[PDB]
Amino acid sequence: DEDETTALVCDNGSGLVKAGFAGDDAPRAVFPSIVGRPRHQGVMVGMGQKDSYVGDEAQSKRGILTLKYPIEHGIITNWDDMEKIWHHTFYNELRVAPEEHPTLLTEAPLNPKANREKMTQIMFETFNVPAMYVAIQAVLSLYASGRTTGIVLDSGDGVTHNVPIYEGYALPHAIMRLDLAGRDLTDYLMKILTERGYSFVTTAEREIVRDIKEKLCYVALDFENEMATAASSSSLEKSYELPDGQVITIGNERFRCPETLFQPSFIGMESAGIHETTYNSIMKCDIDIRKDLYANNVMSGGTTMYPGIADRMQKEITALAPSTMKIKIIAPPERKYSVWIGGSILASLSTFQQMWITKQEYDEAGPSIVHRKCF
Amino acid sequence: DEDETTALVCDNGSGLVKAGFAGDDAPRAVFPSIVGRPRHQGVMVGMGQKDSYVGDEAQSKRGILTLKYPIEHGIITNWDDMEKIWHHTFYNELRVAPEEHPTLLTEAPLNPKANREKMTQIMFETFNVPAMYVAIQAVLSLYASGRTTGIVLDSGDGVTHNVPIYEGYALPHAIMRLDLAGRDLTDYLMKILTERGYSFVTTAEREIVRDIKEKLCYVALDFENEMATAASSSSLEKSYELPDGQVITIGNERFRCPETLFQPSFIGMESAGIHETTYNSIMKCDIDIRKDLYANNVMSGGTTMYPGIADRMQKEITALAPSTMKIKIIAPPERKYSVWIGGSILASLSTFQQMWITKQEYDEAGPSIVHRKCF
Amino acid sequence: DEDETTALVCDNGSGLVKAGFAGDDAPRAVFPSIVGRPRHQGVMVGMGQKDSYVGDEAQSKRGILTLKYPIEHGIITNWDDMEKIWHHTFYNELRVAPEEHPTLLTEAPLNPKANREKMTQIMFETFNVPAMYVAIQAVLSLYASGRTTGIVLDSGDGVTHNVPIYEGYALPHAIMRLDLAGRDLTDYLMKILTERGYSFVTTAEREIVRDIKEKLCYVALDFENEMATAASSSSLEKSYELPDGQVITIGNERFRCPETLFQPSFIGMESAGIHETTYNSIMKCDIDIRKDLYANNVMSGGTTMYPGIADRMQKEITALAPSTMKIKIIAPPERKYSVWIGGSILASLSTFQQMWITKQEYDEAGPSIVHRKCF
Amino acid sequence: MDAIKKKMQMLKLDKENALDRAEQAEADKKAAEDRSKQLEDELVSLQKKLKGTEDELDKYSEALK
Amino acid sequence: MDAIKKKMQMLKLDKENALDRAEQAEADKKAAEDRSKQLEDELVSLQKKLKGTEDELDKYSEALK
Ligand SMILES: Nc1ncnc2c1ncn2[C@@H]1O[C@H](COP(=O)(O)OP(=O)(O)O)[C@@H](O)[C@H]1O
Ligand SMILES: Nc1ncnc2c1ncn2[C@@H]1O[C@H](COP(=O)(O)OP(=O)(O)O)[C@@H](O)[C@H]1O
Ligand SMILES: Nc1ncnc2c1ncn2[C@@H]1O[C@H](COP(=O)(O)OP(=O)(O)O)[C@@H](O)[C@H]1O
Ligand SMILES: [Mg+2]
Ligand SMILES: [Mg+2]
Ligand SMILES: [Mg+2]
Repeated sequence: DEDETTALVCDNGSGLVKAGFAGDDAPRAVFPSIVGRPRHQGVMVGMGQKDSYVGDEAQSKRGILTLKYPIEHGIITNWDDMEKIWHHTFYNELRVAPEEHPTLLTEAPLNPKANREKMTQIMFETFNVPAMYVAIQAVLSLYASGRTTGIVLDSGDGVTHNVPIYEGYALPHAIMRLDLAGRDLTDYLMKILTERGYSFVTTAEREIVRDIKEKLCYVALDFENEMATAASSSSLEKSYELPDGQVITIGNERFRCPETLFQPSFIGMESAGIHETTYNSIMKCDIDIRKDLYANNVMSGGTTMYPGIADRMQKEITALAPSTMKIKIIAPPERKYSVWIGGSILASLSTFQQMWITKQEYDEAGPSIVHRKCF
Repeated sequence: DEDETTALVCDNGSGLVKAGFAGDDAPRAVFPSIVGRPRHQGVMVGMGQKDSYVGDEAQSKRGILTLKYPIEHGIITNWDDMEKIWHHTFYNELRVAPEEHPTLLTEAPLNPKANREKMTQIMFETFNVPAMYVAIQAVLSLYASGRTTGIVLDSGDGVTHNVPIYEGYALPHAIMRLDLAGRDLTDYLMKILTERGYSFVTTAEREIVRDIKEKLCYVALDFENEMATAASSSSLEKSYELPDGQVITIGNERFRCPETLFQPSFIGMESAGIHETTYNSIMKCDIDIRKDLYANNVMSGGTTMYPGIADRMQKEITALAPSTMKIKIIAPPERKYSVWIGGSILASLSTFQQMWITKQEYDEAGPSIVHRKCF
Repeated sequence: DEDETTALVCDNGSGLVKAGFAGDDAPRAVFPSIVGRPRHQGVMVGMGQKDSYVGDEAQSKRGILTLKYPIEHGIITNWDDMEKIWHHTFYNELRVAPEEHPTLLTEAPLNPKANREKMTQIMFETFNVPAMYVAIQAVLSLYASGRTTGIVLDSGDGVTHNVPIYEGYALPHAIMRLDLAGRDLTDYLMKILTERGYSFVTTAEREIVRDIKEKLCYVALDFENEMATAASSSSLEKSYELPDGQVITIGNERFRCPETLFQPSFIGMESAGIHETTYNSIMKCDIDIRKDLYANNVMSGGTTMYPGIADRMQKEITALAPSTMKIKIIAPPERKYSVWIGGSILASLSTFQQMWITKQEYDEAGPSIVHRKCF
Repeated sequence: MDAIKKKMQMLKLDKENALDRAEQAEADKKAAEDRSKQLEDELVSLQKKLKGTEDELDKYSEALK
Repeated sequence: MDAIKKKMQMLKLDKENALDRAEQAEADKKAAEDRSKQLEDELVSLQKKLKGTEDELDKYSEALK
């Protein structure tokens, strides 16, 4: 722990938890949001026999544990799970006590306010944090980009959000949430791999196939033409070496998996591709600034490490929108940490401690005070 | 052979093959999908000395043959085995030539597309069927029920599939396959009987114990209470007369065997009971029709001849789902033939020959034509 | 007897009984599980005229006694035989009274639950052991290896068991028992020696030929090529000096006897070689950890003193499984005592006396308490 | 008899050869993490340059538009 | 002699143990050349990005002029 009473910066992103100290450039403890529980009961002795397993421990013990998600698309299952994982993060991973450091947290867009009220109340009772602040990840990604104008595409693991912000002001009237995310990607890839001869249901293979998505997946420039040329495609077809050692070969599926977000009709969504969701979002607001929105679009999330989103994005928007002004996307490398960086940025300036949510305000007005203290 | 050129109707169900002519009420040649091969080499002469043994011949010659499964959970081992068994079915059992009769086949749900392309290609080259059509067994069981709304639980011998169909429309987004089936049932019963003092490994005893499952097995209304009262249970304990003549007595195991599908944690599955798989399947789709799904659930498969699935099904779904609307299951007697009946139904109407898969279409576009001709 | 009340550690392995005190490195009284009885009736006087003969006494008196096996492949013939042999072990061989020492016993994998209930009840009534614990020999061999990950091949004298355990958790769903063991080896060797001109039926020659298996037997690297070169093989052919003094010469049979476990079709088993049984066992469980199972396989049993199992094991598994990761077997010398060593290990720690099966628990709940006290 | 003597020699020699092989393999291991660390060093430096280049390019392009 | 049996056993087994630690080290060494390969790939791609950066900078430069 630093000698100074600097604040805690924790991004509880929908899919990854990244925690550390204020003034740091990158979060120190970063772990996926999976939680493992003993698949069977206790009869043995001498070691183990522990209920909750979180972090890399559960990653190593994936096979023996039922792998469960305490949060999915924002919905909260069991607050005890968050209690334990926050205990682990603060003491076993961050080696910090929350008594002496206020916490800045980031929440999923439209994370529920009622959800806010319960989580804040359990937090304040269970923990002894001196002060509090929670913010939407959209403005955090904006801060990471450091440009007040643009539309943020937050692609988490449970929801994809499109949020327009012009000159550093939020536009909730033109903000939308789409239920397509990593979960859907894994599902669709699971069914295609089932049609390829490999049919698995458990979560270990879920992580294997999301790793495959991280490594080999394409974003098709032209879809049906690329499957037409991918009929044989000995060179274009790509293989992976699974940890057991078998060589699993995939061809068109590499660019037929992310295409589900672009073409939701593959597995039955009324909503069109996410580019349509950015398009409608843009036109809902006044006409004039729309061009700037076209030229200032930002994309954020862990998924963004994949190739192909930028070219597809620009081409389709130019197809939909007039091609007079030039559209260009901006995306700094390793932007999944960017939100946490913005949290540090919030703690950088000396005005931030004017609106810390202190203990006594919550003791006076209950959780309801946040309704007036954040917004 | 009938004077008319009526079509062939063949259900290659995962566990049983049921073949016959169109317009018939029940399949004529019905045999299990086991295949026997000579356990040793040839030195004798005067009789036998034949490689492949299929059907009742192998059933009578179970002891002398290594009993192998050409298909398990949909996966295909050796196409030559299907070639021989189809030869046997068509000529030795159906006494029909496939030259003059188009074939309607049923396939296991979500079978590999590569599997379909290879099986169709070997079929068309090896055989001389004039025309083709293959369909999922789910809609076949639906046709047997004759009601366009409902969720089909297909319990084969390799996989159990839950498929929702509303107003005669498939919902692949809410369709799931579970690796629990007859094989698992036999395995679990094998280990329990091993704990009862009788330890066998060979397939003859596999068939004996599945026969025991057909005859004596219960589905426990309350599990731990019924083993508690089954401690002694002289009346409740039930016996079987094995063909060798020994009397083998089983008590709680009768209802502790099918319970494993409901309670997969007994032998270690992350997935919960099949009722949970029907529940999740239901909620994945829009809320409103879910009530109809509750009231229109159908179950199909040879296993369904056992008692206890209906009461357990309804009680647990009512426990999980609100108990306002009344849930009732429908299951016609001898429903394992029902799929084949639906095949006959398909050949009943005069529109079915509009989309026969003829030889020349396959000769033009290869196997790939089925990708556009069935779906 | 030690001044301290330390526990008894007894491995009743299927083929050998090894008993001693806790805290000791090796069992003190080790004897084969053969039991001799008077072949004829009593007319003489002055000496002998005793019914049961056990241990080295029966080994010396093999010729005069009908040699019978109180246990074969786990099945129990007569509990009186175990009563007498345990009396002999405790008082004539261990010189210990079971009144003042709790007993840790090891049982054959997947032994009958009824067998456990009857043996425990007769034990508790006949003997006055203060406390009890019985465990599967699989985890005992695991403890001897001291590594929580691996698949145990327990090759006893009645059954060969394959049991996978990952990170110190049992996997009964992937555990199998094969009826091939020492008995089969002796039988097959008996018939081959009959074809060599020497035809014996009695048990003395059974022990002679198992001694031959201990001394001279090979595990063929390539089978038919080695009989082809063993046609003459003056150097490769090996001889033994039988205690009567005749020189008995054996050639290819040295490596044609253990091969039968690998090639069961020689004497008619549907199950393939034990390497196939380890292979299927591995794939039954999740894909990912399978590589670790490949790299962490352990073999245990008295048979393991023979050469050739390791090389054959690795080569065939590498042939069956992809050869990316390196497979290596571990087998400490004199591992037939290893189980008993693990028993001592169990008594080493101070938590073991938390779950001793005391007399009063059995008096309260009968034998049924073990159903809740061990598992 | 004498063959067992040769055995003493060959077994010890093979053991020492294995020891030397293990030591050399470990040394090469350590050297390989050394080279990995230096490669990481220049990669990080060049990335830190790349970030500012990206920022200046975006602002310059906006000014051009 | 039995003592001879045990002697050869401990010596040969320690020999195999030493060789096996050699090859496990060699496996770590292989994973180290692997890590080095990915790091060099990333460095080369970053160099390409930087050169394209400078080219874009120049082009937009006299575009602005
Ligand atoms: N290094 C990486 N490369 C590619 N994809 C990644 C990487 N790390 C994480 N992801 C993907 O990002 C997803 C998690 O998104 P996350 O960054 O938590 O969203 P948010 O920005 O809302 O917190 C995971 O499902 C994973 O598939
Ligand atoms: N008369 C019967 N009574 C009870 N169970 C049966 C009967 N006939 C078959 N079965 C069971 O049905 C299983 C085969 O299922 P099957 O009907 O082939 O599935 P599908 O409907 O997918 O073809 C067998 O494993 C067998 O145990
Ligand atoms: N010193 C030895 N060398 C070779 N084989 C042996 C030796 N001692 C015992 N065996 C074999 O081991 C078998 C007994 O196996 P056992 O160790 O009792 O199995 P378990 O490990 O299940 O107790 C006997 O049939 C015998 O052939
Ligand atoms: Mg995100
Ligand atoms: Mg079925
Ligand atoms: Mg053994």
